[PDB]
Amino acid sequence: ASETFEFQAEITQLMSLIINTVYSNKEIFLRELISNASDALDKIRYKSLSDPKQLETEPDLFIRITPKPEQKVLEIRDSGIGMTKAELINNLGTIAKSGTKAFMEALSAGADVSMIGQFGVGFYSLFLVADRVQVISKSNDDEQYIWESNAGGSFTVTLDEVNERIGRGTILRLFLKDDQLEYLEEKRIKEVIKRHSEFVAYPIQLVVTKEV
Ligand SMILES: NCCCOc1ccc(-c2cn[nH]c2-c2cc(Cl)c(O)cc2O)cc1
Repeated sequence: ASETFEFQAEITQLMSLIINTVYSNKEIFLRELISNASDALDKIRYKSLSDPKQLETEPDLFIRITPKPEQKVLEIRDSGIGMTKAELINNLGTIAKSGTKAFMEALSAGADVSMIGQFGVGFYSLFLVADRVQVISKSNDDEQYIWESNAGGSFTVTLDEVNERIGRGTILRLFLKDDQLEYLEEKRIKEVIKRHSEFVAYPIQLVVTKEV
């Protein structure tokens, strides 16, 4: 069962700009996604204090990055609180309206794209290196769902029936642009991670497949 929704105008406009903008330091995208993953983890951690049973679906709290060269895909996973179907719809397709509108105005005034995080809409920076994204999420309060968008003004939400079932959390599956495959490389990914992840209180796992 697939369902389609339209983004709030302001969000679509920001996405159009980001996916086409010529930025020379696109690696900032990872910083934003790592920060969001950390926030999701803090949320499940906090809630587990009085309700530890919430952790049983996925006992370990972590962030995991897995590049998939064969598919020109980069996955950023966290075992955070996750998002129900309603949360995916609202969080990624509506609530960012004000932040995106303000950031667009900031950019028009000369702001740098690296300021996106200051406006609470860092998520959309992924379109600097990807032309399509699948958000696979599993909240303890709902079934596993897939949110997907290619920056076409609309997005779809589908009951996950093809991906691996995760205990709890969210996976950002980025379909990298042909000229942004450097982020599939271990060395490159490692340097980008260490450059801004000093604050992360959770372990950041890197899964790489190398031939011996
Ligand atoms: N104004 C700042 C916006 C960031 O705030 C958050 C931070 C985390 C979440 C949240 C809850 N469950 N999953 C997420 C979540 C959201 C995004 Cl976009 C992400 O890349 C990873 C996540 O784990 C939701 C909102």
